[PDB]
Amino acid sequence: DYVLYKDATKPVEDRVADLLGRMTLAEKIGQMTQIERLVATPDVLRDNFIGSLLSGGGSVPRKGATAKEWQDMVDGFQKACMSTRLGIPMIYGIDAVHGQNNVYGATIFPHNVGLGATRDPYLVKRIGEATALEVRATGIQYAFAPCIAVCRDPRWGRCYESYSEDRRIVQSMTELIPGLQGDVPKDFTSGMPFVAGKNKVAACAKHFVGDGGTVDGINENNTIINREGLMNIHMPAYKNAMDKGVSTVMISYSSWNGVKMHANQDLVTGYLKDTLKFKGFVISDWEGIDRITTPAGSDYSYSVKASILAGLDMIMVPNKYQQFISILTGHVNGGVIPMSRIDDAVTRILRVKFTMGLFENPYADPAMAEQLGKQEHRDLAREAARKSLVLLKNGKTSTDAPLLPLPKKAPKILVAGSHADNLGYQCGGWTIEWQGDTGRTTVGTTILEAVKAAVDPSTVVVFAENPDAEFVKSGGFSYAIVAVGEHPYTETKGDNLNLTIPEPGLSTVQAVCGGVRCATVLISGRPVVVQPLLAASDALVAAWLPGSEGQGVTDALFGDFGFTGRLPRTWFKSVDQLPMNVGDAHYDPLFRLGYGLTTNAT
Ligand SMILES: *[C@@H]1O[C@H](CO)[C@@H](O[C@@H]2O[C@H](CO)[C@@H](O[C@@H]3O[C@H](CO[C@H]4O[C@H](CO)[C@@H](O)[C@H](O)[C@@H]4O[C@@H]4O[C@H](CO)[C@@H](O)[C@H](O)[C@H]4NC(C)=O)[C@@H](O)[C@H](O)[C@@H]3O)[C@H](O)[C@H]2NC(C)=O)[C@H](O[C@@H]2O[C@@H](C)[C@@H](O)[C@@H](O)[C@@H]2O)[C@H]1NC(C)=O
Ligand SMILES: *[C@@H]1O[C@H](CO)[C@@H](O)[C@H](O)[C@H]1NC(C)=O
Repeated sequence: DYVLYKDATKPVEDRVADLLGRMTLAEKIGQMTQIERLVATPDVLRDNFIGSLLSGGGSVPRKGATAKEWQDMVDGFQKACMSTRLGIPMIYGIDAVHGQNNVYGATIFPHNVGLGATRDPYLVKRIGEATALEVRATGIQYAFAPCIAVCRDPRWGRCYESYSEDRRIVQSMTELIPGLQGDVPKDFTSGMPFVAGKNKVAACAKHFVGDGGTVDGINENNTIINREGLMNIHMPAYKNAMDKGVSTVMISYSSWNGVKMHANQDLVTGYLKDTLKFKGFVISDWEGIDRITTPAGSDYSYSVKASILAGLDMIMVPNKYQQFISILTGHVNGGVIPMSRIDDAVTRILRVKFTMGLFENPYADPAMAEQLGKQEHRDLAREAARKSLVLLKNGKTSTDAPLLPLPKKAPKILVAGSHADNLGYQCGGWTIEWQGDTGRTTVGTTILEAVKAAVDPSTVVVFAENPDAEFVKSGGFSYAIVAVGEHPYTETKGDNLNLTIPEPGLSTVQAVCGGVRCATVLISGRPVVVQPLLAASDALVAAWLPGSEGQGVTDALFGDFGFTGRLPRTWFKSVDQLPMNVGDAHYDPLFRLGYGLTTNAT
């Protein structure tokens, strides 16, 4: 007879109830299971009824894979899932957090701390739109973004995934979500999941909650703050996410006052689901339930009980699915987890799959392949990079001639420093590899290439990565651009207690700037100890991690556009002040939240 869940004209809630009432226990637990593509096979997916797959950082079908290799990979997994008895399509997730950043040739946008400096929610909406197209070009339907952490200490290794220490800036940057997912209807109820169709992706607000609040910015550690602090600093951007229809929420590894978020029923069920009325699904982080215990994974059976009873809907296992499925079936068969907690989880996963069009369009669209790296996207990324630059200094004294903007026509100019010609340093973490990498890892324009592309044909451009002082003073340069800063890092590898840049950084600047007037371009994921760089430089520009389109840097240096960017964070004087945030008692910054100098276009 007639199968209502297969009928595309029926309300979402009727299709969900009709399918759910057919599923066995194996089929329901399979929907809650997300696994990494490395352990997936057609039989695994079909015999375990798997609901979701992901790529972790750097988990790609081949190095250099075109958009169509990605599509064929995702479709081949999808053909296995559509061949199960109920034919429930999988959803494939990926970290597309500054563009579709795992994929060769994708447009790489500025990381989020630089987007905070723009103060333009409309630009960030546009980046979400272009991001969704490049994720759908590879066949993927779900992005793990945005991170709406409110980083409160720049020593954290994920502070550059945070838009700001100020939760008001983070709130206004939740406009990424309707870029990624599409604008919600006039009809719309806060906390419903929404995706507009096959040119959009499901999004993910992460990581709930207080991930940027941890002690000493230690990654994954303990956020010590009282309920009012939680609610007035770390929480509010979640409620803006509910109003824009964010489809999924990801739970943090971090604790709140000693309680693991992955075992917190009060916050996850009591607040997120029952007070904000979130109706999408809640997904764990990568081996988040394992880390509930110390050592991690020492009582997996407890990890499964505590996290499913806290309210988590989908578990990113993501390798050992056999142990997860066995233990979870055991607890349900023993009465330890009731059936109604399972049916709630599966209801939520199915709600998002039906709402986004997945049952009607389970397969990739080959015509979307040419969205990847599209030029109009690279122009948008160029505009973002340019608006994220903060001019901190433009002249060594208040009576000096302003160095920027620089003339395009000069007899001879020097480009120096370890970041002047290194695409991987300019993009930072979460770019091609999980940790990012060095060198020419993808398509884009370095600073040196941007300089060659901008100057008059008669200007001679010399490059030296680390020139000595005598080379600079005898070379006859009119000016130098020197680019230095942090190396790429992600997560705990970026936790950093000293906040000073690797050498050579300071000594290249000192050599270059001692011989010729210099503009210093600092690439970093956060504020770093800056005083010595400031003292040597005529001009100093915080460029953050501007991504693949380095002509956004030279657009402002050479005066096609003015500088407009403003600090999205406090710049400290020393690491012994930290944490120090707008509002604190000991507030004594080198540069306040909100500072930046401007220029006008020539
Ligand atoms: C302030 O705190 C941080 C603590 O995190 C500290 O930096 C960390 O230092 C660790 C060692 O003590 C280091 O681990 C070692 O890494 C070695 C290889 O490191 C290279 O590759 C990694 C991975 O890609 C990069 O992140 C590194 O930055 C490094 O990169 C090379 O760096 C040199 C120097 O500039 C450059 O010329 C190369 O071209 C460049 N190559 C690449 C690929 O980029 C391992 O082999 C070893 O076994 C250790 O595990 C961490 O990498 C590093 N963290 C980061 C994110 O940088 C920092 O330490 C200072 O800086 C580092 C780079 C090193 O030169 C130290 O001697 C120095 O003290 C610390 N600062 C102070 C003042 O204490
Ligand atoms: C925080 O870090 C320390 C190691 O520095 C660890 O012993 C402690 O258990 C961590 N706390 C949490 C909640 O992870």
